[PDB]
Amino acid sequence: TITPSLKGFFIGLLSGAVVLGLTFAVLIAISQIDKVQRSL
Amino acid sequence: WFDILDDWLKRDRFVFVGWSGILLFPCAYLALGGWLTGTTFVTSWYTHGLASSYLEGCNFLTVAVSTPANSMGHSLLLLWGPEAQGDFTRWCQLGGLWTFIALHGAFGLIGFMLRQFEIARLVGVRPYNAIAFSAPIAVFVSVFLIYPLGQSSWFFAPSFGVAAIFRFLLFFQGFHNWTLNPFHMMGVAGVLGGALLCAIHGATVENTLFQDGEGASTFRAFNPTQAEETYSMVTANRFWSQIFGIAFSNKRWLHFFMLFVPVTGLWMSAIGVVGLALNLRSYDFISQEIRAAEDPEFETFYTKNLLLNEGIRAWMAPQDQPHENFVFPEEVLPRGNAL
Amino acid sequence: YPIFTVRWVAVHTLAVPTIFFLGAIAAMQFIQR
Amino acid sequence: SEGGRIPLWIVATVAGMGVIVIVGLFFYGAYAGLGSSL
Amino acid sequence: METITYVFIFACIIALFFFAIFFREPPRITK
Amino acid sequence: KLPEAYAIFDPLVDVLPVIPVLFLALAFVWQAAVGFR
Amino acid sequence: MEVNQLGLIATALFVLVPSVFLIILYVQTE
Amino acid sequence: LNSEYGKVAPGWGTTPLMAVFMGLFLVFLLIILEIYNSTLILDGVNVSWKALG
Amino acid sequence: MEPNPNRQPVELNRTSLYLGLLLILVLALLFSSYFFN
Amino acid sequence: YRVHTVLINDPGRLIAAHLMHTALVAGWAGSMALYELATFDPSDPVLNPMWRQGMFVLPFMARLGVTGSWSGWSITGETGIDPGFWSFEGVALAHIVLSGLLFLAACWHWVYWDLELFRDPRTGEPALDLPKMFGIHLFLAGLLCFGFGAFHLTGLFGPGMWVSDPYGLTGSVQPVAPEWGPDGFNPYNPGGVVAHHIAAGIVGIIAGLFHILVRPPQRLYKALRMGNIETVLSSSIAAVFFAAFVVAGTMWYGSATTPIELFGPTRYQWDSSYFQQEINRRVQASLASGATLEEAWSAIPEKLAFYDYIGNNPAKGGLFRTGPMNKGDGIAQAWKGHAVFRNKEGEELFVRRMPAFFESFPVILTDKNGVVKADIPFRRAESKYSFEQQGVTVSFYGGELNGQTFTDPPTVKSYARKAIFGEIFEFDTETLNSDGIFRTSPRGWFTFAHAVFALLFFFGHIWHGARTLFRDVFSG
Amino acid sequence: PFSDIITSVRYWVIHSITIPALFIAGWLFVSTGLAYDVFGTPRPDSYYAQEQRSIPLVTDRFEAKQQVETFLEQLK
Amino acid sequence: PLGISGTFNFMIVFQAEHNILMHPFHQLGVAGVFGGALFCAMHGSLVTSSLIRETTETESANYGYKFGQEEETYNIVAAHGYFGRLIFQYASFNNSRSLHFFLAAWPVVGVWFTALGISTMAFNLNGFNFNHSVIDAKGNVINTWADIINRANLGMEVMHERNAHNFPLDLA
Ligand code: CLA
Ligand code: CLA
Ligand code: CLA
Ligand code: CLA
Ligand code: CLA
Ligand code: CLA
Ligand SMILES: C=Cc1c(C)c2cc3nc(c4c5[nH]c(cc6nc(cc1[nH]2)C(C)=C6CC)c(C)c5C(=O)[C@@H]4C(=O)OC)[C@@H](CCC(=O)OC/C=C(\C)CCC[C@H](C)CCC[C@H](C)CCCC(C)C)[C@@H]3C
Ligand SMILES: CC1=C(/C=C/C(C)=C/C=C/C(C)=C/C=C/C=C(C)/C=C/C=C(C)/C=C/C2=C(C)CCCC2(C)C)C(C)(C)CCC1
Ligand SMILES: CC1=C(/C=C/C(C)=C/C=C/C(C)=C/C=C/C=C(C)/C=C/C=C(C)/C=C/C2=C(C)CCCC2(C)C)C(C)(C)CCC1
Ligand SMILES: CC1=C(/C=C/C(C)=C/C=C/C(C)=C/C=C/C=C(C)/C=C/C=C(C)/C=C/C2=C(C)CCCC2(C)C)C(C)(C)CCC1
Ligand SMILES: CCCCCCCCCCCCO[C@@H]1O[C@H](CO)[C@@H](O[C@H]2O[C@H](CO)[C@@H](O)[C@H](O)[C@H]2O)[C@H](O)[C@H]1O
Ligand code: OEC
Ligand SMILES: [Fe+3]
Repeated sequence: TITPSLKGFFIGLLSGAVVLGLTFAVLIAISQIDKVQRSL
Repeated sequence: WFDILDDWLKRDRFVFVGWSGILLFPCAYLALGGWLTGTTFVTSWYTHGLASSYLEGCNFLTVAVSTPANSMGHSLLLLWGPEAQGDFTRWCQLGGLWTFIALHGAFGLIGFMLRQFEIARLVGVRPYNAIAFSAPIAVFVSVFLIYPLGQSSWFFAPSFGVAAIFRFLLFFQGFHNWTLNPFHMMGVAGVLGGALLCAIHGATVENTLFQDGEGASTFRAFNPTQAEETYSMVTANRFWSQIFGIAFSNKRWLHFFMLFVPVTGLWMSAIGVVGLALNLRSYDFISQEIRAAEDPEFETFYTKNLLLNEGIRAWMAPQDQPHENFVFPEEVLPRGNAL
Repeated sequence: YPIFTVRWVAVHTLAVPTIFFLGAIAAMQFIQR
Repeated sequence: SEGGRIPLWIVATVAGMGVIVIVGLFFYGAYAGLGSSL
Repeated sequence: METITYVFIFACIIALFFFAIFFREPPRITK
Repeated sequence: KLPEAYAIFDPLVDVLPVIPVLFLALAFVWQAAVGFR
Repeated sequence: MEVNQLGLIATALFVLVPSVFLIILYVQTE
Repeated sequence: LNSEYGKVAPGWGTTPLMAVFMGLFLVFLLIILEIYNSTLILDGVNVSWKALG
Repeated sequence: MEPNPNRQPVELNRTSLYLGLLLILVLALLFSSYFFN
Repeated sequence: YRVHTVLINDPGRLIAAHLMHTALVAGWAGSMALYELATFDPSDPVLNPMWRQGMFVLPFMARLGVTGSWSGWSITGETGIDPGFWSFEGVALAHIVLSGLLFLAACWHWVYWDLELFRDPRTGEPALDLPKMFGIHLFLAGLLCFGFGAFHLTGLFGPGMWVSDPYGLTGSVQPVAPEWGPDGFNPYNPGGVVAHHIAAGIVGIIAGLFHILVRPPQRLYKALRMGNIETVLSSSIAAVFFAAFVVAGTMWYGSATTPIELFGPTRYQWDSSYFQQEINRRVQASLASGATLEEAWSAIPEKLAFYDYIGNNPAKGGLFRTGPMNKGDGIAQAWKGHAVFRNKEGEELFVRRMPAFFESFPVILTDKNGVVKADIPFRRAESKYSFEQQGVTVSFYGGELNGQTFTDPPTVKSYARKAIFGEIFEFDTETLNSDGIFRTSPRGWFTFAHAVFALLFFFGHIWHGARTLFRDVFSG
Repeated sequence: PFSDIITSVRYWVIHSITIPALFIAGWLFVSTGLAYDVFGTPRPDSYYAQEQRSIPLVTDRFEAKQQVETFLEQLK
Repeated sequence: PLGISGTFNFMIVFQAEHNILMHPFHQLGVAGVFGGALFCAMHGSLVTSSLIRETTETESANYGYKFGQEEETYNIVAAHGYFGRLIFQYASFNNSRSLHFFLAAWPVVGVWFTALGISTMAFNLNGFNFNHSVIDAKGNVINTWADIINRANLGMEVMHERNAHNFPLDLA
């Protein structure tokens, strides 16, 4: 049985996921596209 | 895919965004905007009774971001908080900003000491700076978290503004006589000692600089090989020794001692506050009070002060604390003759 | 040279809001009552 | 020294004076509200 | 007595002066 | 206001007395145009 | 006046222990 | 060589398993924290001394 | 008696003592009143 | 200066050191336990409970069911059948004996610090395989958690946990059963405690086994530089640091483990008029049932009214040496007296209470609607609401001690101020030469200590951490 | 920054039209009155309901929202 | 007064009589001081982090330098590199003159002003005081954070030097 604050708690997770997801996605991406100059 | 990010991310550019760079900037940015936003656009008289922003016309000094209402305790009312119910505008009316700023802002401080650790293992330097930084962070938590926790609610925590801070000061003087606390005294010691050092060190150097190092005789040069640097310890030594009487001459100590004084201080001060959080204070001298009541021809500055306080408390608590709703009849107020 | 996170974002993230406020504030100063 | 060079001591003066006009306002503005104080 | 104790700890802080300023360990360049 | 017939110039007279300060200002612009030395 | 006599013992030991302490170490040094 | 029980000598590690668990932790506390702080509200979950079964 | 995991040399110098005492007494001074009263 | 640095390299020698610190903590509980027993007051639990003496340890011994003393003295008051074979008295001997044993041993791993004995290992003499230590010590800890919650607490073995109702004092130790749903997930249903440890105990068992078997991937030695102790130190410091701030709030706010007759009341109950409320409902309820005001008050149990006196809310006290509550009020012996302040027309006046924030308050009387009727003027000249000009009267319909009526303005006034403190009591001031200034409960003291320490261990976490990961930097 | 775009004309060109576009965009943010309704920062018209000498306070932790509204309906 | 306690009194009475808190000269004062604190920690902190990592310093001993020591104690490139990477290049200081000059400039010119602050309020040119902001609507006075400052400044005025005033307004 959910009471309004249970949604919020869930929305929090979701909203956490959203910003957390985009953050990594984008960064993981920009790290590959502009690779690090190196020769060994 | 990992190490890469490590590098791309830790790539030495203009503004170093390290692993910690993720906490620091999102938080230290919002904590700034949070202030500046409300400062310029929000009113906090639904929650505090006063004028919060520029929108109502306060001067920079007056404007601030006021603390939530005492009726709410410590509920972190985030946008999706059962209380604000997602309605932004009200989430602001209620002060949901304070919490914003303190939380995000607490992590920005977390990020900034982290960023201070990163840079030391990339460059290969000592972590010391990152450690000196704990003092402020202590002061911060001590102040804005510990204290409000111990008391009735969020309301009593400093308010995010200029004047709103001065009012804090005074508040403390009246109900806590924080000035008598020994801890604030030591804190008061290091801060003034930090500035005393900063002067003598900076002036001694500048003034003991090597003669003729510049023909033109101005002083805007150096180089790496300038191993010896521009000044004398031997002369400073004797200078001090003969003027002040003492002078430990060992550069490495001088600088470290310069870490000890300021920082050592703020830790105390912060301790002192964890104490007040629990209305545990150094506001009284039993010995004196006792003889103060059995005898009316005896008075000391200790006493004269305790009088001012009650004046602070009586006059300032009914407008300053709207929730209890204090009603104080003219006569009742303490009052020196003719004023 | 190109546009980049550091140079680029940093500057406009801080620098753009400012003029929006300075603009809003400039408007305040003339309000009545 | 203006062979038609790209200016800087001008930029330095443009904004500098510009800022004075915004702040200047901020002072004027500080008059429109406290002024009805009583 | 609350007194002598604030005095006692006083005379030491001055005794420590003299002894610190006039009986300190030398700062020499023999190095 | 007691200037009578000159009435006309309150303006210029009003922003007048500040100039001594603005003298300091050019001084730095003078420097900017001369690369600071 | 009225003072808590335990202060004396407190304030005296504060003076001695850390002091004694350091006094022991400055002798081993030499 | 997967001889018997799961073997991974140094390997990138057992980070994902762990990472998954520190995750079920942070979610745990927040809940706790919110309930204790009365930011969460459940049936029969009264946070006053009065709660007596 | 025959173990070498330890670096067995403890030192405090003349100067370190002066600052050591200067702290304890001053420190004591301050607090004195509080313990007492 | 650095000296305890020497122990970093040797295990058997460092296990000695660690033994003595542990030997002193056992010998401290003795001093403390013993000291408390010689000082404690048995005479009356209702008006002079342990939290008023300023007893510190006693509370936790009670918490887990230690109530007897070899001399008969029990906190429940019912001693006709008390024979705890190992009570406080004996618990003292325990810790002291323990302190003793541990001590002697220390000496013999400090003198006998080599790895050449009757042992079976995994270790090369100049090393200690941490990730294995953890698993080993872990499993055996998780096993404990299990028992403590399963047997101890559930009555399987008798030392049930201590329980209490919302308000009063009807709490005695009784077995506690855990209800795993949510209702018992919060901090108040002891079921949350019992359930916890059982569950966490199991997880510890598992987690142990699987921390003993798998070994550090590459994060432990490569990232968290774990070849040396240093990290075990920083690692753990932050854990305790975390716990110290948990307990601290636990104490101050109150949880199932921070009951009432063990540590006293809370500031949250004072600002909440939590007591005044229950008290009121006991009067409108009984009053409506055919009793006279006099009768109703004389009904409501007194301990309940005591909890209402403000002197029982952690009020003031940075430095107040013995700080037991009693050198404040004095020894309380009184009544559940309600002072009813009526006017000349019979209207019932209501006095405003003093907020735990102020050190001093201005005696003021309000009407039932919020109106201002009486006050105690400072500037008597242009006074208008005096007590004499409006004639007030105090009439006590309270616990036995005072069921009468008063008129004089000097007398009447006195109570107004003593009213401001909530309920009114009488204290045996003379037995301890109380000065008459408020002091703080073990709660405030337990908190102020544990929060500062924790704050203080934050530096400890960050110092040793960085000093761990910058070996070479340390050397410069 | 040694003056990098600080000297070119494109920098002035793309901003000469950009910055005065926020300077204004903002100004209209205040003249239009979105601030007030988006932020809820009562205007001089709406502080006290004529002859309502009390200050809106907030009491219930859960009714903050319905409380606040109760205050806006009043002024109207 | 030449006592600890009275120092406090002088302070209190002082801002209740001249309202200093809101005076730039005491504001720069807090700037000068909180300045010196932040800098005396910064300098000595960095100077300590960028030391000559390899000079006779082991993990059991730590012994000093003496003028005879050429290269001095630390690698300034490491410090200038550190600080520069924490914020930005400009932010860091290139040479030792600008560093130590700053250390003696901030504090001194802060107190320069404060010491003036007092001297300026010695002849009654007290700090700011924004006592009223209104709602011309009805003229309803709205209290600005600064008024609750005047509410405290008030209580104290009333009782400073109790019973030594015979007339209504203090004039000195
Ligand atoms: C979890 C427990 C813990 C443990 C095992 C250690 C262990 C160690 N610490 Mg760490 N430390 C801790 C917590 C801990 N610390 C915390 C919480 C802090 C924050 C303050 C620190 C701060 C700290 C610093 C700043 C330093 C160490 C150092 C050291 C090493 C010191 C060896 C030495 O020379 O000691 C010598 C110790 C003493 C002579 C003891 C002095 C006793 C104290 C100061 C008196 C306290 C009195 C108090 C005010 C009230 C009165 C007391 C009453 C009983 C009368 C050792 C590895 C040192 C190091 O690594 O050096 C290279 C070092 O410099 N520690
Ligand atoms: C966990 C760390 C630890 C370790 C590695 C050791 C290791 C050792 N101990 Mg020590 N001990 C410890 C903790 C530890 N002890 C503690 C906390 C105490 C205080 C209770 C003692 C008390 C102690 C005593 C009194 C004696 C030893 C002895 C010994 C040596 C025994 C020979 C052997 O190989 O046994 C093989 C055993 C193991 C690998 C398992 C050790 C596991 C636990 C800690 C031991 C529990 C045993 C306990 C002492 C028995 C109580 C009696 C019981 C009837 C209630 C061995 C070097 C003997 C010695 O020669 O020292 C002078 C001895 O007489 N120990
Ligand atoms: C023989 C075993 C033994 C026993 C039965 C006791 C029993 C008792 N002790 Mg004693 N003690 C012991 C050994 C023992 N002690 C030792 C070796 C020492 C050190 C010398 C002490 C030091 C000591 C002190 C200083 C005090 C006591 C006190 C007490 C009483 C405490 C009641 C309480 O609520 O504790 C509560 C205990 C806790 C809250 C511990 C919680 C542990 C942390 C939070 C767990 C962290 C978990 C871990 C990291 C991870 C697990 C994960 C999981 C998944 C597996 C109780 C009678 C107190 C007293 O009143 O004295 C008379 C007291 O003040 N004891
Ligand atoms: C590490 C966590 C932990 C802790 C801190 C404690 C702490 C405590 N236990 Mg518990 N216990 C635990 C785990 C723990 N226990 C587990 C896992 C079990 C199941 C194996 C038990 C089983 C248990 C029993 C059976 C008893 C305790 C008791 C006690 C208290 C003893 C004080 C003391 O040390 O006296 C020093 C020594 C003694 C008191 C000797 C007790 C003698 C043995 C252990 C039991 C004999 C049983 C007998 C039928 C009981 C008569 C007593 C009567 C009051 C019912 C103390 C609060 C005792 C208590 O105070 O009773 C209410 C008690 O009788 N505990
Ligand atoms: C967990 C820690 C702890 C706690 C919370 C308590 C709590 C309490 N004790 Mg116990 N006590 C403890 C440890 C503790 N004690 C220890 C280890 C001992 C030694 C065995 C005692 C011995 C003891 C005795 C003998 C008595 C108490 C009493 C009391 C009660 C006193 C009320 C009070 O006013 O205290 C007052 C608190 C203070 C004065 C602390 C002031 C803070 C310090 C001194 C400041 C130090 C300054 C700073 C650190 C130095 C400068 C730093 C430098 C770096 C610049 C209280 C319940 C009394 C009692 O039982 O009541 C009947 C009592 O008579 N205690
Ligand atoms: C936690 C946040 C916080 C913040 C952000 C502030 C901020 C401020 N406080 Mg407040 N304060 C706080 C908490 C805070 N305070 C608390 C908890 C208390 C206790 C209740 C106080 C008590 C207090 C008092 C009593 C006073 C202030 C004052 C001030 C102002 C001081 C100006 C100053 O010189 O500072 C010191 C810092 C510096 C001098 C330097 C800051 C660094 C600058 C920004 C760097 C500029 C460098 C540039 C970017 C690069 C150049 C590169 C170079 C190489 C050329 C400032 C606006 C004072 C004031 O004047 O009020 C209006 C004042 O009197 N505060
Ligand atoms: C007036 C008080 C004071 C201020 C304003 C201040 C400020 C600063 N100190 C820094 C550093 C330091 N300060 C240090 C020691 C000290 N600093 C001291 C006192 C101060 N230090 C003292 C007394 C010491 C001695 C212990 C050290 C050792 C360092 C550094 O290493 C570091 C540096 O690099 O030096 C320049 C900078 C850290 C930036 C950051 O971490 O952002 C991250 C976080 C942000 C932006 C926000 C967190 C959220 C907080 C709660 C909100 C603040 C928002 C305000 C309320 C809004 C603006 C208000 C206006 C009135 C200004 C920052 C400029
Ligand atoms: C809230 C929010 C948000 C957003 C926002 C932000 C982030 C903002 C920011 C903002 C900002 C950031 C703003 C600003 C403004 C500013 C201004 C308005 C300024 C001004 C200035 C000036 C005027 C200056 C000057 C000067 C001079 C003249 C001299 C001396 C020095 C100085 C420098 C002081 C989001 C969506 C995320 C979400 C959550 C919420
Ligand atoms: C003829 C005439 C007259 C006269 C006039 C005069 C005498 C004038 C003057 C004027 C002036 C005298 C002016 C000035 C101006 C100035 C300015 C406008 C300036 C500016 C500047 C700037 C902008 C700068 C910059 C900078 C730099 C360089 C560096 C550092 C920083 C800064 C940014 C600050 C009269 C009226 C009687 C009338 C009749 C006619
Ligand atoms: C060997 C043995 C024995 C015996 C034993 C004994 C008799 C013991 C004792 C022990 C003891 C008798 C111990 C003690 C300890 C103590 C301690 C460990 C303490 C500590 C303290 C502290 C830590 C303090 C604190 C403080 C102060 C004083 C001031 C203010 C602040 C504070 C809080 C910091 C027997 C016959 C059974 C058998 C065989 C073996
Ligand atoms: C469907 C209904 C669900 C009920 C949800 C809970 C509603 C609140 C009930 C409070 C009943 C009071 O009893 C006690 O009150 C005090 C507040 O005075 C609480 O304390 C709580 O509020 C105070 C202030 O508002 C906060 O600072 C504190 O962090 C918080 O925990 C105690 O934890 C509670 O035990
Ligand atoms: Mn020392 O003081 Ca200058 O304020 Mn008014 O006058 Mn006398 O009363 Mn106080
Ligand atoms: Fe220097």
